Amino acid sequence: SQSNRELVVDFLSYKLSQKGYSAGGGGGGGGMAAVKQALREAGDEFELRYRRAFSDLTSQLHITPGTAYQSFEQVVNELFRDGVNWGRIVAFFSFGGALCVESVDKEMQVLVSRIAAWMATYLNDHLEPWIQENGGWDTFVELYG
Ligand SMILES: COC1(Cc2ccccc2)CCN(c2ccc(C(=O)NS(=O)(=O)c3ccc(NC(C)(C)CSc4ccccc4)c([N+](=O)[O-])c3)cc2)CC1
Repeated sequence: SQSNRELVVDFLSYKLSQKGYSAGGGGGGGGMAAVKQALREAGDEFELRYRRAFSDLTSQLHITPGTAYQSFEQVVNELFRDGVNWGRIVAFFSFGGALCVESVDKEMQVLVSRIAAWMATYLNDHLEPWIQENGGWDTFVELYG
């Protein structure tokens, strides 16, 4: 709660900055710090390895003004259908970023605000329970820092 929310905005703003665009950055606003970085690099290397797979993921969802949060959670469960894991999770963050980057290409920067929220809810009702039973995020940074 809250904490995870900060990570989203950070990861999002970061993914956007990579494409030139910008937004409410959060690299040194709240806390975490190490986590934000660990997750930042991870998402970068992750996509680099699975450039093909992920490419299909983003194509399995076209976020639009008339899109229900359900559709989103439906596409995020398929990945976590065979149990949750640090890696598969790292993708979730990347998935949200892609959808956002696409929302900006179609002149729709008012969606990123909604996408960020959707990720927060899904994180605090599907991943939070697990992350807590895996040594919190501190473990993710200690293993994949
Ligand atoms: C086809 O099924 C898939 C593709 C897919 C299916 C459906 C929808 C979307 C995608 C499902 C998604 N997927 C993978 C592939 C591997 C793992 C994996 O190795 N997980 S892990 O828990 O073993 C791990 C390994 C390495 C790192 N970090 C390193 C050491 C820095 C390497 S870079 C990296 C980062 C994060 C994840 C993986 C690599 C981290 N981590 O940082 O959390 C975590 C997880 C999902 C590709 C196949």
